[PDB]
Formats: sequence, structure tokens, C-alpha cells
Amino acid sequence: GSSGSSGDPVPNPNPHESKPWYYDRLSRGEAEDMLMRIPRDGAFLIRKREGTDSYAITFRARGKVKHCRINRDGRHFVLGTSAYFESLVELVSYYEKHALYRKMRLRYPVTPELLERYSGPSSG
Repeated sequence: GSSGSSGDPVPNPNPHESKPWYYDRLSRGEAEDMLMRIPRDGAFLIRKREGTDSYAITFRARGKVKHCRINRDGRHFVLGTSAYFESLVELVSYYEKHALYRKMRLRYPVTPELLERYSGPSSG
């Protein structure tokens, strides 16, 4: 227990790392499972994998769960096609309109609060 002065700390040029659907300590082992736990047909989650500057997004396709390799093209993120996005954030909102696989599209961004709410009566 320690507090005192606090207002506006240093800026955060990485909003994605702050987003709720943003996973840092997540691994396929669970990542995939999560989607399988979501009774919704259109979930999506973005996790990071140590090693290189390449991320992967896991979603659910009418049941199954696929993954899309995320690359970078000069301080810019590139899902799969010619889609420049200063940050994954914009990429998410951009796709929200268009499709991702066939007809479905980012609608229910798997969150750490949902998994719990979708499992067990209480959570603490």
C-alpha cells in the first residue's frame, strides 16, 4: 500500500498492447481452446509470440479455429493483403466492416472477462 501523486503518466504509442482483446502471455494451447469455448460464430483474438516481430490472430470459423500470420511493412502492420494500418487497432475496426474468412467478421473480440463469465457461476 503506497500512493501519492498521479495524473498523466508517460504516453503509450502502443494502444494494441492496452486493448482488452490483446494477449501477451497467451499461447496456442489455450488461444485455440478459448475460441472453441465461445458459442459465438465470429470471435477473434490477437496474441504475441516471442522470437520475431510477427504476430498471429486466432479466430473461430463456424466452429473450427484458424490463424492468420501478421507481418510488418515499414513501421506498419499487414494482416494478409495490401492493408496498411499504423496499428492493429485500426486494422480491427477496418475489418469489422468487411469479412475475414467467408461471410463472418470480427464481431466478438474474445476477452479475458468473457471466458470467466462463460465459465462458472462466480469468478474471484
